[PDB]
Amino acid sequence: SMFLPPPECPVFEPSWEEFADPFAFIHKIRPIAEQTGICKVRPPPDWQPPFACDVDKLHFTPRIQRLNELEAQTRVRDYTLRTFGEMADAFKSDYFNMPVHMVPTELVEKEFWRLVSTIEEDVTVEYGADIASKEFGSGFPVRDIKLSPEEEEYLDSGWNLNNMPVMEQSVLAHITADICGMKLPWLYVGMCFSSFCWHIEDHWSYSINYLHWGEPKTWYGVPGYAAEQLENVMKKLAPELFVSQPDLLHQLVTIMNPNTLMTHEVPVYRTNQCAGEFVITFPRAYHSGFNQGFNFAEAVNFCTVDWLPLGRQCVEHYRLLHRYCVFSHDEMICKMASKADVLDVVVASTVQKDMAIMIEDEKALRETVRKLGVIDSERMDFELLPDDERQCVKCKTTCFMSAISCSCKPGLLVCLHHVKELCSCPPYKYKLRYRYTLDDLYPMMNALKLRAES
Ligand SMILES: O=C(O)CCC(=O)C(=O)O
Ligand SMILES: [Cl-]
Ligand SMILES: [Mn+2]
Ligand SMILES: [Mn+2]
Ligand SMILES: [Zn+2]
Ligand SMILES: [Zn+2]
Repeated sequence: SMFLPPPECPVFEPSWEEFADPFAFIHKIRPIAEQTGICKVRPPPDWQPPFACDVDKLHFTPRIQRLNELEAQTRVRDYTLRTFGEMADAFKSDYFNMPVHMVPTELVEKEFWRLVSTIEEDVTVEYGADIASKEFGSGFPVRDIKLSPEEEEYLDSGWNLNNMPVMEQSVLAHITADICGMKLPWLYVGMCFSSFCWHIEDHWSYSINYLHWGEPKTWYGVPGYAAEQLENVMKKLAPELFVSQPDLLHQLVTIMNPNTLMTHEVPVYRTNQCAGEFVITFPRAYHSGFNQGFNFAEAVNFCTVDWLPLGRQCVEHYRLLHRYCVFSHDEMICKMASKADVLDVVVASTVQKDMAIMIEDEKALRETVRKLGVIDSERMDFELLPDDERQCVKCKTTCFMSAISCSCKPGLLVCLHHVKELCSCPPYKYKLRYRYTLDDLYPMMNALKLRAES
């Protein structure tokens, strides 16, 4: 009783051949891994990217964490890496009255779930989480500073997490819009019991996480197909987390015992990620976890061709929930269309198919608003507007293909789903603002078809 650990997620040990191309590998394991939501990847024994940094010159300000199950937390003192490490080690050491490596991982796990469910315990810990900036950079080698041959071997690795976003098979690469929180790696400096709440990635993207060094990171993961089951379980136990939020910076998340999910028949898997190992999370796979002790991880989001239809589904889901978008998915698609001649041919083929759905949906939406009595129209370069100047008044979606405006409310827009929500003026006063005519769009899709050689 007390805590029954979830079954282990899949662990892959790819050969050097398999390991050579990360996207090929990820596509290969997908049938297995997408059934468990997370998986662990052990690189070949000699793939050993060198880590080097000065523990005295790296500063950061950590977040304070209270450890209470089902208590709301928002998704997003000064330490050096050395002084944080000293604090971390002493904390774990004093907690168990043992040397830190003698503490069994199964005991830290059992104790984590005891302490978050116990009202009387008020343990607080600290956790570093921040973007790769000049003040705090990637743990992988980056070009600049004269680099050693060893570092140069790893500069262009696909598994070097600085590269993987721009690998011409990450559709996020071609996005020119500002999506910094989603394109640059994040760094995580952990201590014993520091934790990450249950969540899925923005736009239901993949994530991939590398533990550079230190004590393990414990994970729990749920497959994408069970995302709404989990949400329903959580909505019942903690409805406060499901209230509408004023922006992206107000997402509410929480710690929740995997055994609670398992009791409600939600499939849950676990793993201990050790130093030198990767964890990969799949689209819409809920995950949470905690650190076993002082450690240092680096993670980044990415999007494959397999993801494109899910990305479209996600934005639709965001619309129904009135949730803010990080970028416009249609804008991403058209940007790639506009670059069809330089796209990978399998990418071009997959983009072409998403675009065909986009165009057919847009056609139907425009016919519907025309029948509502919107007649006047004018082309508009949506991509030049800051995001906050092109969100639907009603559902907060980032507009790109089209929107409705009225001179009555200067600057406001609704998407074509919410024509009735703009104002009280009759529709003949409205304008359809559109990025492309349907006649502009079909040749763009054609360029993709030619590139894909279809
Ligand atoms: O390691 C953490 O604290 C966050 C991990 C995570 O959510 C990811 O890498 O997708
Ligand atoms: Cl507690
Ligand atoms: Mn994550
Ligand atoms: Mn509605
Ligand atoms: Zn809308
Ligand atoms: Zn009006």
